[PDB]
Amino acid sequence: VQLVESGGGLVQPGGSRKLSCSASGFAFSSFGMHWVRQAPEKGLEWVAYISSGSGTIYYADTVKGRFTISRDDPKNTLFLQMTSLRSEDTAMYYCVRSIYYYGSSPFDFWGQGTTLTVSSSDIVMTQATSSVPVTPGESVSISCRSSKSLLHSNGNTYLYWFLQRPGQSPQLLIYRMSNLASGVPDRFSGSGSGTAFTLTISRLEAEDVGVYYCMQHLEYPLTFGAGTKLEL
Amino acid sequence: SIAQARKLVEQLKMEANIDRIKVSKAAADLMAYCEAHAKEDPLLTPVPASENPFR
Amino acid sequence: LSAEERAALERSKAIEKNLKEDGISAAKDVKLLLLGAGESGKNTIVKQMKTGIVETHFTFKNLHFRLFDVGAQRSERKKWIHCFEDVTAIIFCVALSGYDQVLNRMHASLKLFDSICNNKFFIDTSIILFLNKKDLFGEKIKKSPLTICFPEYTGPNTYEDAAAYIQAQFESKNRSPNKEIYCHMTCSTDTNNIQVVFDAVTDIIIANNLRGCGLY
Amino acid sequence: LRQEAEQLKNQIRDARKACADATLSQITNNIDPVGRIQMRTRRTLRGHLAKIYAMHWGTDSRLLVSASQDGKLIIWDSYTTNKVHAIPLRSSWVMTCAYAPSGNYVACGGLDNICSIYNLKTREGNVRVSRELAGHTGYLSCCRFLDDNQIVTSSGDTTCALWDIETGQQTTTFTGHTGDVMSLSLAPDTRLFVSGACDASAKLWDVREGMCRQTFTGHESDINAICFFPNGNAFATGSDDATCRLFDLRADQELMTYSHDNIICGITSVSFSKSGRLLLAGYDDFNCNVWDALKADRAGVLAGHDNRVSCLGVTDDGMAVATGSWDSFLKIWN
Amino acid sequence: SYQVITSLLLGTLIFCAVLGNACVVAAIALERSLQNVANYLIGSLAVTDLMVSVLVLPMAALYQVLNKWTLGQVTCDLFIALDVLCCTSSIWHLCAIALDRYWAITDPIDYVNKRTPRRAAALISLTWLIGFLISIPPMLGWRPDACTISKDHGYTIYSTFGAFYIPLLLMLVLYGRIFRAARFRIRKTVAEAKRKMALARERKTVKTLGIIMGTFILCWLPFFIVALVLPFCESSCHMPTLLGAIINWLGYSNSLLNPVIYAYFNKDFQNAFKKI
Ligand SMILES: CC(C)CCC[C@@H](C)[C@H]1CC[C@H]2[C@@H]3CC=C4C[C@@H](O)CC[C@]4(C)[C@H]3CC[C@]12C
Ligand SMILES: CC(C)CCC[C@@H](C)[C@H]1CC[C@H]2[C@@H]3CC=C4C[C@@H](O)CC[C@]4(C)[C@H]3CC[C@]12C
Ligand SMILES: CC1(C)CC(=O)N(CCCCN2CCN(c3ncccn3)CC2)C(=O)C1
Repeated sequence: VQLVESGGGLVQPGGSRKLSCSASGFAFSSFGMHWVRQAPEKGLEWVAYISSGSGTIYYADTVKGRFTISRDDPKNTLFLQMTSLRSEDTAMYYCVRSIYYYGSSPFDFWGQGTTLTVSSSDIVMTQATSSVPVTPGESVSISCRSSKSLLHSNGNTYLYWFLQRPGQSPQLLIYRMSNLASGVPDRFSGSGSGTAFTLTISRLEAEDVGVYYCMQHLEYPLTFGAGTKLEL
Repeated sequence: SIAQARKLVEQLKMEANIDRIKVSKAAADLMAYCEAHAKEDPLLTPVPASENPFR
Repeated sequence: LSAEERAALERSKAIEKNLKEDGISAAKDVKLLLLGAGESGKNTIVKQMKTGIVETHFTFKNLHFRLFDVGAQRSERKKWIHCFEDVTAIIFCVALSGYDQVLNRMHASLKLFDSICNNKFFIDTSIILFLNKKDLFGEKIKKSPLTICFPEYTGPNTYEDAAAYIQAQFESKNRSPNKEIYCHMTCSTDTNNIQVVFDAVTDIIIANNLRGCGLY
Repeated sequence: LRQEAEQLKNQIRDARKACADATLSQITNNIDPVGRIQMRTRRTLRGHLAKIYAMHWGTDSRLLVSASQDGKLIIWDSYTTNKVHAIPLRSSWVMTCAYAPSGNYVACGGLDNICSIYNLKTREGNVRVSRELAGHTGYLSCCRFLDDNQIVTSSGDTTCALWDIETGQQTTTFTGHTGDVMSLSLAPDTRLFVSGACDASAKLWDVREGMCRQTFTGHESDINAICFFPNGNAFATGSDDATCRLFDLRADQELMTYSHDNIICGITSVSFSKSGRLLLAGYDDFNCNVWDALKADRAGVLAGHDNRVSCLGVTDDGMAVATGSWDSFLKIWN
Repeated sequence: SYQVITSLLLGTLIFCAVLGNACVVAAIALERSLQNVANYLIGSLAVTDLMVSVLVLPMAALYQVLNKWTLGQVTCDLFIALDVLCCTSSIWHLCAIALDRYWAITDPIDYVNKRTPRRAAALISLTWLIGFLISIPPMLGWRPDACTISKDHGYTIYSTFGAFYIPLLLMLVLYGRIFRAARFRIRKTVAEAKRKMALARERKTVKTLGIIMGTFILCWLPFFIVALVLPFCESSCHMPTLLGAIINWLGYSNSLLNPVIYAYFNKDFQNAFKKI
């Protein structure tokens, strides 16, 4: 499974640019696809979502109108048409796989991203701790709090955990709170309830060093908690 | 067919070497399992509409 | 509904859309059950039209046919004969040169034909009967009389009359007004059986539509 | 050796008659009967455009797979009636479907004589054919996963088979039926399975040993359905002779007969409740009849299908019964 | 008593029409085996006749019992519009059913590959559009104690030809072609038992087409004969009240007889009513 974003580079403020992500090695047409950006030193921020078959499209309120997400299913390409590129549109843009059926694992695969540089009622997810220093072999718990209860009346709590490793794309660890992702070693655990959540690593390695992000998927303006960077 | 006949005879011999408990004991075991799990039987004892995921 | 529930419902709706499209494209297929007894000319007419079930797809004059060769199912038909309850026609193959052979081949063919005509799942299913190997039957009928198979024939010994008597014996198994047997005599070499199947299927559809209107 | 075989059968049936100390009908006279099961269709699963021949419940008691002759294998979110997957089969002539106890695989097969394993959870988002189990020379009438790597399949070649899914090989062949084998039921411990066939007999098979432990012969017609009691010490069959029979593995005898005078059509599917006191049999008269398994009394009738009820299943949590049928509709009852 | 006996007779007519048409619509809605393109047209005819029986026949029956239009004049215009619309739609539903049967009998390839419920909806929409095209001119531009359709001349040809004579011609032509095709099929199937069954099927074709076209004609042809002649007989043609009432109510009784012909005679409908 591959997702190769293309585009980026310097763009004058107020200009326009098209971001393309060439999907490869998976049934791209059956996946809802996202754009998630991350400013050169800030956390993750979901940009737009086009569902499978282009049926349903959402945008962040900071890009809505200026941005248009589209997908080319026969060519397996996901597009982001950017207009009036403000200085705050300077971020690495990750295209994200996402598939939604009962028990699916949304946000499981992320692309490698493209650096776009612009020349000179939302649920508030607040993982308040940051820059946590840890040692290999130790057990660390990463906290997360939500402005609204992520638990739904169906029993599902829509909290996601991601691992921004240094120089690497985010990787899903826990998709729906307490649900371990595939390929993630079962030392990570998902816990918490209601509005407060914790991600526990039973015995952290040097592989686990990185920035850990919350994400809510209850109401669609998906929001992240500023990453709790784990450092050796 | 000698082979089929001897296979049938051996299979029936294996059938014979079965320790058959009494059918009264078998029915007692079945009734005991039914009664010990009757509470854990949503179809036999319908759950309230709150506990029913199909409502 | 949650956002993920909304997207799951949307995926389900797309799945139903695809199922509807596929069922629409599938309801336009004429489903034919190719049925017969072994050495009968099933393979010959399949080769003309062109595991456990062999399915032959051929389009003839804007009409799509799904021919289901189930001859590899040497099991009880009644345990899967209901899977073909909704076929337009049963294509039944008979070797005309099977009255003088034993495995009686032709008596087995009559028994199979009767059990298929009077099958409950095929009460209103018409049959495209193929009397195959008519050249071999003609060769064998001037030497072998139609008395090895039928003792109560009491008729002539010519090719035409003997074959007509065989076809009559097969057609006598119908015992129903709502189905027809479209007997055709094939010589394993004429390139016409596709047209015969098409004509019989056309007639079946027309008669069914007439029946729906009270005109049949 | 025919005389020896007949003598062995006679002495085995004499041993069975020796154990007939008290019929199950007698013991449960002095126990309260279930009053009247009145279940109601909660969900109706629409989307199959042809005859539904098999359904299987997931072990999570929410997902169920269904098989129909339209060539589509549909996985249902029975809580929301959502369609999780629609699997297009290479051969539309499916007669059976199984859902893996893990939930990662579904199997199906039929007149193609192949058990096709489908990987539901692939790195790509599609459900693709994981394995095609060839080696049966008749149609597959049932299949049940032992686990992700082992599946037992019954066939119309009169033989059941145990398969290594990874190697696609018949680990074991279960020969001994003389007619088409129509159904399988794994014991809850999966160390042994029963199989009812068209010789009107149900044989108890040891999965590991690969040999028929016991043969049960009470039915008069072809056995279309079989299901273990929840404790694994008994099973119930369903045949074309419009009767269900409860056979005990340890007693090696038929304990109860579930037949009513007005019922003349065959039985397509049987299943038990979680406690096992209810035997839910699907009949050709278009409805499922619920039987008090300890008293052989029709607790209720699941009318609601407009064609032959071909398949039915009970969830592992026992909350719901889903009945498939030839009318192309799946109904969840509760 | 003349009020009472007429009221009971017309009320039983309306009640039977409502019951029959509603039962046909319910049979198609409930029974999923009765949801066919042909069955869609039959049930749309039932819906049209139900609209006739619930909108026109109560007001028409009051206008018959009281012998005068006691309601308003805007209500008179509404009555005429609904009457012409719904009766034209019923007649053209007969034509749509005939056309569907003709296509099913003479075009099996179209029946298998091209015939979809979209065509049933197109036919139903066409019948309702023709009903509107016949009933609207009186409201737009071709127009006491009596509520009568526009007794114009141009509109008389327009409303009798566009609603019955073109439908009658089309149904005659289509069912004549259908009769030719049915006879050809029966002769194709044409030892004595086979020919006896062929004669029986020909008798069935004759009797079925007789029921269809004879009921259509007996119900509506008197009405459109009177409706084409009287707007041209200034004084040479006087209509007796009893006779003209019988003609009008024969036309209305067509909506009672349509479910019988097309549904209550259909074997599938009978089986579905049994299932209900
Ligand atoms: C108000 C009522 C009388 C109008 C209905 C007219 C009906 C009942 C009358 C008028 C024309 C008649 C049909 C005329 C022609 C035939 C063909 C004949 O081979 C069988 C009888 C049959 C089918 C008649 C049946 C009854 C019939 C259809
Ligand atoms: C079974 C059906 C089709 C038979 C035909 C019904 C129609 C044609 C018959 C039955 C009852 C009849 C009505 C009985 C009463 C009267 C009142 C009289 O002052 C004018 C005629 C009128 C209004 C008749 C018109 C025709 C009528 C409605
Ligand atoms: C008889 C009365 C005592 C009671 C009564 O009901 N009426 C009205 C009859 C109307 C009958 N419509 C007239 C308009 N139609 C029509 N359809 C198609 C094309 C043109 N025209 C349908 C039939 C009377 O006149 C007096």
